[PDB]
Amino acid sequence: AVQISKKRKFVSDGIFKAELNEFLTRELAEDGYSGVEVRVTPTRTEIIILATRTQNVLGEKGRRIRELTAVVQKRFGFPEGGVELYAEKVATRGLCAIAQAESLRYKLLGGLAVRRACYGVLRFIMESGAKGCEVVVSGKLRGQRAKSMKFVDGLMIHSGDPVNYYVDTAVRHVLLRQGVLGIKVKIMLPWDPSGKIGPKKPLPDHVSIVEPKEEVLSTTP
Amino acid sequence: LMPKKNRIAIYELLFKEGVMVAKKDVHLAKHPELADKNVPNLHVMKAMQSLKSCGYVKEQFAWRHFYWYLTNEGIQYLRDFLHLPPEIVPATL
Amino acid sequence: GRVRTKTVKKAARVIIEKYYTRLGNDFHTNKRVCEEIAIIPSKKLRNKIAGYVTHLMKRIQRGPVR
RNA sequence: GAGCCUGCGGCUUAAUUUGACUCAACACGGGGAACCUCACCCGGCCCGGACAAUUGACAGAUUCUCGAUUCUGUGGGUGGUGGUGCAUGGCCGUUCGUAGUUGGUGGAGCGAUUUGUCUGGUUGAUUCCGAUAACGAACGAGACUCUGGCAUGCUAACUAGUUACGCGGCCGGUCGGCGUAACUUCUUAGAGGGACAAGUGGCGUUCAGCCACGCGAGACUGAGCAAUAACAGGUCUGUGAUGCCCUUAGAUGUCCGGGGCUGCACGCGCGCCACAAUGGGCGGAUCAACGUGUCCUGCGCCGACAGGCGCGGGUAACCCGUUGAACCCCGCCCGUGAUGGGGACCGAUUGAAACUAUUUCCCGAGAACGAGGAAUUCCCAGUAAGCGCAGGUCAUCAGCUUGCGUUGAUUAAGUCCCUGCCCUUUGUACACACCGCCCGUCGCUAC
Repeated sequence: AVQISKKRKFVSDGIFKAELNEFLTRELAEDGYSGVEVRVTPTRTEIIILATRTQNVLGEKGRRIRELTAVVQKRFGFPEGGVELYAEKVATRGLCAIAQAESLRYKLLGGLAVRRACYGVLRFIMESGAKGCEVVVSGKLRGQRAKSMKFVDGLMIHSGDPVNYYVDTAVRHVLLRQGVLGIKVKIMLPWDPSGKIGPKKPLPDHVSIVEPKEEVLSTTP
Repeated sequence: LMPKKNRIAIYELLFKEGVMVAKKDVHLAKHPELADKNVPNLHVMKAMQSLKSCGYVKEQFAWRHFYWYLTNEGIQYLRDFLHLPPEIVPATL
Repeated sequence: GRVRTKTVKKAARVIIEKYYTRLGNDFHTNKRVCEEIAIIPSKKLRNKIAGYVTHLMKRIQRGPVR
């Protein structure tokens, strides 16, 4: 065949992961889309979809799930039956940045209030368990002049390597009839020593020491 | 300026599977999925454009491509135009 | 820039009050105690802690630290 | 300063291709300008056309033919390099990476608020120590992350190699090429070590640390991520990021060969030697490294060079490739000289197409510039610089830039002197906050 080189194979894979990500964030953003995970296996390409509500994505007898399976097989060139799509429901969506970023975006597009919707998600982030979150909305807020109001509560790490696996940042655009607004959501993941809830690796500044376990001094043999 | 014979090949293919994918390029010679005919890319993006303006298909986009999905109303519009009985059902539905 | 931060200052003091007989005046032996006792995801940080404990042990044997 | 290469004013006037003009404008827009596509400029084929009649057209700068659900069958469907970055988002620069912010409880004040968040020492650092009506913590800083310096210790290598003795020439020694025996110094990458002010001396609230010596691969450095925030500092010309407005079928999407690569002097940054003498030349000789490669290029015919032809490897630790890089090293020539210094200005290749030279080569061609006005940029260790390579841009190209290796210093292990910068005190009629506020005369109108 074309004999795809490895330097161009990983790129062609990462673009398929990126283009499928953007296509679903513009199509499944209503059902609570959170991402996809791919597993390149010959004759069986399992492409799982992570959403908050999967009962509505299915349909009466799996109507919408058949379309997306027939959607990527025709745009990326997958054979008939050679691609299989699965839908999974995630938990504790308050830790997912893009889940909470699209959540308040669908409520800010109505002009109801920018302080009620922001405080509405701040409680769910803390209720689901988090070490701090961030909500930033910029643009012509409450006037023609551009105004930015930052909503901070808890803790937040900005520098270092742990910012990759301890805090996830999401950016979304707001389409209003008066202008354009931005949405910055920064959720901090709780340290889970197991690995099921969030990150397993602790912070570098987590020197916390175990107790000596009441070391007793012997008196006589 | 769109012929009729190509209109059946674009709508019946969209009927057997309710998905139609086309690339946004007004200078493409032939559509990849429409290979048995010489249907240009204009006859795929403009003939489907009339379905969205009339509310017959839902479109999605990833930077170059259309992702069309026959709505429940649009399939009813194509059930009489393609001259098929009300008993058959597409593959997506 | 040989000044330790609060992460090294506090850890080196709480490790002595809980383990005083364990640590001596050798940095290399004190370095191995912190591996089994404390949990640190960095190796350069452990050498700074055990290095400052060695400096404190010379002061402890000299007198009561403040 | 000299010639020149590009960038932006200024000029030019089909239009000189637009934004951005102190730091934070001027090889910027990853924009090194033939077409593209280019927004500019002017000519035109054109419904390759629609939500509620022919497309043609040998005849020409009009004669007639055919297709047979898309023709102003009669007020909105939409396109965007058209405006507004003093309407915006997203990103980014800058303040400034200078180290600065926040909560609870307690204390002070009627209160806004304050204390914590500090006289001093130390530290690049709100880094510690110390002090203390505060106590205890958080963000930043640090830690962390990828790099590099060593590990003859380990894990493994016919897609990496050496080392042992045998067929290749010379004088078995001495040097090369060709084959699967042991394991890994050399190569690659995995795991795990090693370096913490640890040791000594000196100076220190003998705290925080600092300095000199040892031992030692280093007493150690180069990236990245980078706070409370602010600016009206850029981006509408990076987007199916977007609101609105203008323009919307004689068109503010194209496109055709293209026009847009434009000069009387001033400006930046950058390459190139001069003022051969430490240089040019010629012939030796001899050493890199990242990175890329469906295009990179290896061999054979033949041009002097630039090219051309067939045969091949490589989608790669497999081929280019042991990347035979330049400077440099060695021999000769040149010599009180605008000289052999200076390289300005006057056949091939890429593509559909180079005229206003795309580049390349050949011969000819030989200007200014004698170490450079007042000023001004950068830098202290494998650093500056010298030298050359590779990537990005790319059909054709690097005087650019991002990397890379190469040769390798001078000086300094400092100071508020100067110019930029935060903190404290202080003052304020300032608070969309000095780009602030505000006074009087004059001038206009009304009472």
